[PDB]
Amino acid sequence: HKNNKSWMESEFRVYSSANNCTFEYVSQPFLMDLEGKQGNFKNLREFVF
Amino acid sequence: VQLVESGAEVKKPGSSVKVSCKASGGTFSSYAISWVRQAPGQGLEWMGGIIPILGIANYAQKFQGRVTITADKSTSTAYMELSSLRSEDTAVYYCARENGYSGYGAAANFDLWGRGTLVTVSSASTKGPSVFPLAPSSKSTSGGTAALGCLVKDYFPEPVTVSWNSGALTSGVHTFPAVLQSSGLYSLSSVVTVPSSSLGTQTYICNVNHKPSNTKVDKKVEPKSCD
Amino acid sequence: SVLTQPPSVSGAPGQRVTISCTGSSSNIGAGYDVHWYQQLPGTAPKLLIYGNSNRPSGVPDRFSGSKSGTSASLAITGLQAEDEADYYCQSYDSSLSGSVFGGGTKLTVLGQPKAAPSVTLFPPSSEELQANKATLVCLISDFYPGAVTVAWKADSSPVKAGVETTTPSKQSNNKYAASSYLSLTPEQWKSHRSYSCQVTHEGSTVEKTVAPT
Repeated sequence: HKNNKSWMESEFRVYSSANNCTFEYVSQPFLMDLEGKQGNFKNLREFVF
Repeated sequence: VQLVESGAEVKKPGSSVKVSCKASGGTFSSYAISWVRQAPGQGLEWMGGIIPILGIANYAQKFQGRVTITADKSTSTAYMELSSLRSEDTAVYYCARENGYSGYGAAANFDLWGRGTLVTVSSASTKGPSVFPLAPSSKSTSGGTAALGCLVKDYFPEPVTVSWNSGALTSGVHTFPAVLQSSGLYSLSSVVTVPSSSLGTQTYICNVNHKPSNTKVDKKVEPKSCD
Repeated sequence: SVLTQPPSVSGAPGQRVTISCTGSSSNIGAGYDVHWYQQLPGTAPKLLIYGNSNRPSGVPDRFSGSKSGTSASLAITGLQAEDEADYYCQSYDSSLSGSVFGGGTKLTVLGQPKAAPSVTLFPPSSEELQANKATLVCLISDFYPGAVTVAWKADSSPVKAGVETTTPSKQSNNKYAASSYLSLTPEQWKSHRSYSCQVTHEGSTVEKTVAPT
């Protein structure tokens, strides 16, 4: 934004529509940083599915 | 059949509004009659449904005891009375009808609806309207066509029609819509393009008519002398 | 409230367009029938389909309603020139003790081509100055579509007070027109040098100024 000096997510383009479902679960809240830089990394995250 | 309602109506913040629901023909004292509202910005709410043959009021738990609906079986007319109007009551109500059936669902459906009664309420109540004419200048008219009209300010409530020479000028006339003000007031404009040869021979006059206020003020226009 | 709906859905004139209605397990999933309505902006809504199994008189057979578990679905085939309205969910809720409607979806991709605007700036007349008010009007006409951002300035700072924009209406020649007012007082109308209304339309910025002296 121009008047607001913060990175906000506005383009939510993940899917179009959904007709019918049964499973829906909400996990714990987690805060994230939306500002992107070009420096060196400071953390490491591993995910196993 | 067909159910006809009243027209537009404005009230005061803390007054009692009284509208009605008229039925053409019969088939009114045998089925339930409800009232469904609709406001621009949110969904459609449901206040309650009234049965006219026995007279039992059935409202909802979201609406408190501030509105009452009374029906009559002699003339087939249901009356709606509401008091203590708020700022979020600017919506339109409809006269619906319930037609029950059998089945596993057994849900209330509205097959027959009404016309619609737009009930608005705000500040800046009815007062005397002010008409201000508009004259073209020598710098704003470079060709053989000039634009001029009349400006209506400080008027309430809607609607107000604008006529030109008692409806004799139909070519090039346009009526601008109203707009909400910070004080809760409306304002509109009207302008017609006429050739420059007819400014000094044929005179123009705006006829402002207001039916709820019973004010009919006509005002003439004159061109500017300095520019 | 308890019934949510998507805000908008896109479609093509000739393919199948489906909509989904989600609620709770006590109003739609409990066993109650659903009712779909059409809210046309300018007339009263009518009945389209009740119970998702019968067809009323006067409705085409292109509408198909079904209940798949806890959610209801509405599918149409072919987009004609009358589908510019809103579709709602109505279902009987027991926790609310009555019928509750849904959110409503708008079915309209666009249809508004571009054009070149033309503005007219008109100063207040002599009779308006003694009324202790000043209504600076700025008329815009002959443009397409009706999406104009109106801004004001006094040659030294933008005016962020008393600004108003009206919605444009369709003319007789498939055009739009609107007007913008500015509420001022005659005490400071003669102190400044000039006034102007700046608007934009797809980058096209037209500027017109007047002078009170």
